Amino acid sequence: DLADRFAELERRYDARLGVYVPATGTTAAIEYRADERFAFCSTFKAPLVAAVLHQNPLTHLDKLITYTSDDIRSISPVAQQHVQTGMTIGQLCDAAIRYSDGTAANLLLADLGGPGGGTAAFTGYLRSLGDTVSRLDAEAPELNRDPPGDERDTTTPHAIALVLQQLVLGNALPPDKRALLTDWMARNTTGAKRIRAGFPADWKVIDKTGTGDYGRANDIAVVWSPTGVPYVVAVMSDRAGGGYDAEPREALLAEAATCVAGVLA
Ligand SMILES: *C(=O)[C@@H](NC(=O)Cc1cccs1)[C@@H]1NC(C(=O)O)=C(COC(C)=O)CS1
Repeated sequence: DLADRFAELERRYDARLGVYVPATGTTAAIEYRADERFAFCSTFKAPLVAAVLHQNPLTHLDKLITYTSDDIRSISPVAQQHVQTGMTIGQLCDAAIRYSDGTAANLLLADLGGPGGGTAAFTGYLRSLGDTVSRLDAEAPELNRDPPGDERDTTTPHAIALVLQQLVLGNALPPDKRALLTDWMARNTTGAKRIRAGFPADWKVIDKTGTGDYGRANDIAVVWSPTGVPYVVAVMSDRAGGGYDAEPREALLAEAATCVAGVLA
């Protein structure tokens, strides 16, 4: 029984686990704690890039953005290396998705603009996709740090799955922008030990991870069966019982995804 298996994983990892897979053709929705709030962590970067793409002509990707020492405030694998030269919006989108680059995400929030350094416009973009649940209140690093239970900077597995479904599978974006987002997620470098680890090699996986304090580890993905049937998979987790410095545990997400893949095969 799937709920029993997820509960077992919670005990194993001293964790809270949330899972959502939207209903399809012939599969019922898979849901476990799916309407409970979990921190976005870096998973917000996927709809953030969608927001920036949606808001601008495609060639806005070629605009150079400059930034300085005091902008580097978080893990930023790419932005730290290009600080002397600047990065185009396209490079920033690439880095935010594929390297979960915090500086890139903050610069993209600022590009979107408006109150809260772009966080209000980001939330407004989610509202436009019918998500009345999620909220972004802070940028990097702060957004990963809210105490367990705090609603700031949270989504739910259910809400983020429906958002990702519209972005990648639905018509939230025009085909050209949809393809840019899909390809960046397809080329993600940070997700090998999460949802990807739970699906057989002949299934395509594209994803965006998130990791935070209190043992937070998330992954949102679109997967395609060997025959081209797509599913959206959102797995979120925290280990609040270990306090702020609790280790995130990717293996929890890999096991949860393995359980999901078993049902979807
Ligand atoms: C987004 O989740 C962001 N997280 C943080 O900046 C907070 C943390 C820093 C170290 C551990 S949590 C970036 N994204 C990811 C990710 O998986 O998407 C990170 C993953 O790190 C580990 C550990 O697996 C950290 S940086």
